[PDB]
Amino acid sequence: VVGGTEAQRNSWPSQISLQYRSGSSWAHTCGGTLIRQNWVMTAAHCVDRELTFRVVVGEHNLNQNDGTEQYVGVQKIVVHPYWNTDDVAAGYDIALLRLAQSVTLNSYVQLGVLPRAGTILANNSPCYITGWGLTRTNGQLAQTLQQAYLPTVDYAICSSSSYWGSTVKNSMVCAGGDGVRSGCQGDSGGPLHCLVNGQYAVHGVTSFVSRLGCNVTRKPTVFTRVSAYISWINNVIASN
Ligand SMILES: *[C@@H](O)C(CC)(CC)C(=O)Nc1ccc(C)nc1
Ligand code: NA
Repeated sequence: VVGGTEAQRNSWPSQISLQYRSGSSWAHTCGGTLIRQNWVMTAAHCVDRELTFRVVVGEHNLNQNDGTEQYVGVQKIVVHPYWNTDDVAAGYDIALLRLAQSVTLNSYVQLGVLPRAGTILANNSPCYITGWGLTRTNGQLAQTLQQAYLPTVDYAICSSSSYWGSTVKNSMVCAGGDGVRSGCQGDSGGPLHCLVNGQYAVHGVTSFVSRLGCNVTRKPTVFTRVSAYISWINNVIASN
């Protein structure tokens, strides 16, 4: 997250760290959202590679075990069947991970609230991106979970020629684009939390930013629109 601040510890308790094994160590690669005790929602492109993955719930500081963390393997990866890694702009950047064990819910580990099917937010709606991603374009991962305010940019504006043009589809949510605050490498797959009737719900899965950089004016961070995939999500959980 570029232009963010350290989140209050465990204040986004559905945020997970998706990690892969490298030799004998683990490395953070993407975010995700805990949506059942044994299911995580993330981006398809995060699980493109044939790596050994684990999920960390209750995480805050990636470089120390503070006592709130639970570490669990990934048993099954269900990528959206229309996902095409050659064409992130075509969409379907979403995947569900079935965990090897059900995590224990507590103050630090909670299920994320998803929006009702088809829900669309008004332009400039209040949302926050969270993650351990780079804190500047070509910088380094955050040690501690970051948050930044990223208000939505509605589809008509986001897909206009002065923003993303036809690169963005109505199955995506745009947010930010002020040139200051954004998602960045390592935030992919994580949540966009948007405030609706007093409650935060995960309306986005972080998918892409500009090739020019993370925080680029009128190139808002682009998310998979979770509310476009509610049926798909429930179908996967019911049949896996
Ligand atoms: C996620 O960390 C992000 C960093 C540039 C977007 C914020 C990313 O990796 N997006 C991405 C990578 C690869 C493909 C095929 N699509 C999207
Ligand atoms: Na930790």
